[PDB]
Amino acid sequence: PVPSRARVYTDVNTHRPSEYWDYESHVVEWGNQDDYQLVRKLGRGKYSEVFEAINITNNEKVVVKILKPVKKKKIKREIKILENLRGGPNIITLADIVKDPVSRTPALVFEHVNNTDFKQLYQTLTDYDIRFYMYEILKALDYCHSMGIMHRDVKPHNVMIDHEHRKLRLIDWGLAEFYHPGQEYNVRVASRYFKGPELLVDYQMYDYSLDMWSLGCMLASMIFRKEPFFHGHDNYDQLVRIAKVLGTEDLYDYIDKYNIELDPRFNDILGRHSRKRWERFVHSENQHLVSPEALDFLDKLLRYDHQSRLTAREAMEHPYFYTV
Amino acid sequence: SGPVPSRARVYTDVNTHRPSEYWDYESHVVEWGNQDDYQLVRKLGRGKYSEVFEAINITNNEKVVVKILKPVKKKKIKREIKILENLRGGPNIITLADIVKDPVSRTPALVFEHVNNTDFKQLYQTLTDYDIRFYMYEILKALDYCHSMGIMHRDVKPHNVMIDHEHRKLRLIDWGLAEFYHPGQEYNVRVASRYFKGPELLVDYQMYDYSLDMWSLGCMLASMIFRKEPFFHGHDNYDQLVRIAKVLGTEDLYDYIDKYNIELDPRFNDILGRHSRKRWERFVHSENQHLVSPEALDFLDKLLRYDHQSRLTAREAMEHPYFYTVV
Ligand SMILES: CCc1ccccc1-c1ccc(CNCCc2nc3cc(Cl)ccc3[nH]2)cc1Cl
Ligand SMILES: CCc1ccccc1-c1ccc(CNCCc2nc3cc(Cl)ccc3[nH]2)cc1Cl
Repeated sequence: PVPSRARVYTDVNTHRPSEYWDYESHVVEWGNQDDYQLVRKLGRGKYSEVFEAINITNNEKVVVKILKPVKKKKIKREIKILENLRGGPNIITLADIVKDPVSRTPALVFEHVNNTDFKQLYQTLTDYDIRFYMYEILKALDYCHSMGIMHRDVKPHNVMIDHEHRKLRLIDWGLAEFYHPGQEYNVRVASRYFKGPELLVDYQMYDYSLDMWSLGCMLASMIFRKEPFFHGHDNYDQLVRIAKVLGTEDLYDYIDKYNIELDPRFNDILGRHSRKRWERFVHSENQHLVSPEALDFLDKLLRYDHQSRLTAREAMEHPYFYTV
Repeated sequence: SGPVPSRARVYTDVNTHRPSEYWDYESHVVEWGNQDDYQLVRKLGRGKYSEVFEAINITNNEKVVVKILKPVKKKKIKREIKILENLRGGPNIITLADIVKDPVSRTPALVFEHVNNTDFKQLYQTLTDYDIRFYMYEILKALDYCHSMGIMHRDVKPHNVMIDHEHRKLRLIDWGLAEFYHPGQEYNVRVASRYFKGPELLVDYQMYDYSLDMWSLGCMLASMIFRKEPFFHGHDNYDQLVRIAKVLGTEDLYDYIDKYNIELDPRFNDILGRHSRKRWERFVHSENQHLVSPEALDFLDKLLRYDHQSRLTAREAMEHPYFYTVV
């Protein structure tokens, strides 16, 4: 395939010492978990359990994430990234790194976030609220991309919101990676509905622009009240669902531009599809959230060609955000 | 009717509240891997029933440290392994990477993370007041952590502290004499190296605790800020208490033994004598005055005390004004 590189923050890691990005060589110091009293289970994920806890030294509430150590290199990667981004705008704050004396199970301690339910806001959210919170996500993405990091798992489950205080945090940095120009990455990242075209066609030389496709999927689902926007049933079908909206013409233009060999599994399922107008998704239930500015912005995010999508900085300058 | 009992002021019941698997090292099952993955390079040092080597892990081309143990006491090897496994990953603690045996010899061997030791015999004269505060704080991080984990090191001395000065990295090593703290337990007093033994060991007071490590740390601090190695230069264990008494005085020694109803060995009768309490300022001279300050002397005074209960804990020591200049 034809090589590719990011249009922004291309050489940020190349210009820093190896200590910043060589996570494998990073020395992790595990403190004593006895300073934290577990209160209640908040959620259960893939190789992780989240708990609400109390720090007994200062009587403050914290969040404790207990990791099933299936991959040690992956735990080192998440810790180094969290340490580098610690304190950044709208990034979850790593407070401590601990192990229980008996179990020796790796655990990460974070700042407490008093989140509001996603299925509860849905009925009361205004056009302004969507513009406001989309801008808050963009602050986190322009910051982490400027720090040479791609999140690679942007989705509503990884965005915590405290609506009362109008506070947002981007969480779960377990799939994040350091961007190095010309590097070939694993395509088995992100969650099915938010996976970019480059991942589905096995194009390994991707960048920060992957996060911008995922952000576009979130915006489309919110403005149109259609969750998920691109509803695939497997990784191959996921590309077909995008092809039903963006057309089969631009998909071949994209694969030819980068000389990508299309998997034989796509032969009987891809078919032929026309490029659809964004206004076809407007209905009585969602029209109070749709506008010409919102549709122009969405159109610039959901594009097959990763190089053509708006960067997080370019997105922040769009007329959709003139009111925030 | 015997000596008065004593207990630690901090982390008193940390092992009492944990299941037996954590602290019952005798019942611990050790799995010995194959030493063929490691190629020995050169000898680094030779100790009592142990030889330390620089080695290469042939699977990833990385340098490691291999400690080969002469198996004179099996229970002691199990104790060191369980303690190293419990503290694995803690701040400034040497990291146990593997536990192996050579196929032919079957000699027990421990594999650790690599530490590139700076030779301090020449950089001893380049050390600043800030450097001593910095490295003393690094040792305190290791001690507050191991004490919080219910473990006493019992052999704190310069030989058991490795420093990579270029990267400002410090590690506390050789956990072969370490033990689990249980309140009211009577321990063997034949621990630590002569110059670093606390008065509790010298007067045969067995119910000691984490505070023993704080005396040893005080001996290291005094030898550094005064450029006097060792600070308390005894020729045997009885003479070692006499060297301490020539500095702290004999009045406070009698107050200590009376507090705990300690019976002083008859061997001290003709050698102890009578000694005044010396001011710490008397040890200041032209060659060491650049390392001494009122804050350094107040901190030292609060570690080098006969009464083990009166000494600062590692956490209390970290809050002293001597460390106000360090991160
Ligand atoms: C109007 C914001 C918005 C704009 C566009 C697209 C989507 C959104 C949106 C909607 C909902 C959410 C909230 N999602 C919470 C996920 C979550 N993760 C959790 C983990 C735990 Cl352990 C416990 C509780 C947790 N809760 C966020 C956004 Cl950005
Ligand atoms: C300014 C640090 C400090 C402050 C106060 C008091 C003392 C010190 C201090 C000074 C020097 C050292 C160096 N210690 C190395 C011992 C050592 N042990 C080794 C074992 C082997 Cl196998 C091979 C090589 C080894 N080398 C440490 C301290 Cl804490």
